[PDB]
Amino acid sequence: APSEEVSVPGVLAPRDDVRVLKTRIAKLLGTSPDTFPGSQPVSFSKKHLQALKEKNYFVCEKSDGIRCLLYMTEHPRYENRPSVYLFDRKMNFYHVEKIFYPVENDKSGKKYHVDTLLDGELVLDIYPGGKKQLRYLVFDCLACDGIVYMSRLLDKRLGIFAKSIQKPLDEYTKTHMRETAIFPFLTSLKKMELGHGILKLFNEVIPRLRHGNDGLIFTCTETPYVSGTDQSLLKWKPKEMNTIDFMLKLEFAQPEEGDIDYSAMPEFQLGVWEGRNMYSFFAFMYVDEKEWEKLKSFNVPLSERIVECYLDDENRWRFLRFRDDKRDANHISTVKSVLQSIEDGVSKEDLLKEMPIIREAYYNRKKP
Amino acid sequence: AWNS
Repeated sequence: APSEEVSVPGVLAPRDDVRVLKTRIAKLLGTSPDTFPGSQPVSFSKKHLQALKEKNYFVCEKSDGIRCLLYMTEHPRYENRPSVYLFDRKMNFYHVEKIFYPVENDKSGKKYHVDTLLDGELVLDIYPGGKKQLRYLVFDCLACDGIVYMSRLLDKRLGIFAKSIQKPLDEYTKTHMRETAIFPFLTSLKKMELGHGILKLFNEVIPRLRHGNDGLIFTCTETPYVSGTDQSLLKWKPKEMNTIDFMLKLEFAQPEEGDIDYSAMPEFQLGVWEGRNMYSFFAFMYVDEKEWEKLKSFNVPLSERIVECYLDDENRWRFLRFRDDKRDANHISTVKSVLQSIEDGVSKEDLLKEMPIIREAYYNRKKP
Repeated sequence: AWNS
């Protein structure tokens, strides 16, 4: 019976704290306090294949987890108290107690970072023995130690973070084992390849990951950091990632004579939630005999329940897992949106075929 | 037993 992660380590901060934080960040970056300063990517379409040939790009595995900005500052209440806050795109602030970030070449160990805004993702790695480890992967930096690098390019944005934050953290980590083992998570820089290193991610990086994955991310290294939707930031996903939740109904045809043989394969009808109580027939869920005997091996009710399905390479929906939590299937709007996402976007093949050209075009515009 |  297939069914079903990571969560923010901190605890929700009080309103009179998050308002002060919002104001402080707003004054630092020069944006609206309630407006999320982070960036959001766009769907990778065909027109981007040309884009990768006209600009320098960085590609990295798009891990699945919680995207949230990290903020090193002083506690809103107490005057001098080093504090770290994680906040998502919905502006929900979480105070991460029990964590610090060493300053470069700090003999005393009392120095701490302020006005430091990092852009990263929260993932959950699986180590040998089933032992889990929460991790924070940094892929950008909006501000560091009081300086706003949003006007700068990616190499400098990651460079300053590498020098003033990551390196002292590693230096501290390699000497202090037990101290590091108390951290709510391990902060590390995300492994990134060149825009044409796609293949390397497919055959080496991704299959050796310790956490989940859904597609790739292309980050332009020739563009400044942009709050909100970024045209240079591209999110690519193969067809199998676009999953839709349907209502499953097993239709056993009425036999010519005798009682219905349920051992025989029925029609797996998938329905979409339209109204509030009204569903509508959408498509069929393809199941072969091995998979059918597999379904009867669960010995659970199959009909009348939510299921998660994906489009295979043959453009037919296959069973993935049950959705015991979902009250209703995906609304017709969501279904339409996903169908549009599948209709658009570049295939893995047509994306790979363009790599040798992107590589040479990159080495061609290269600075001597 | 549904629409469409």
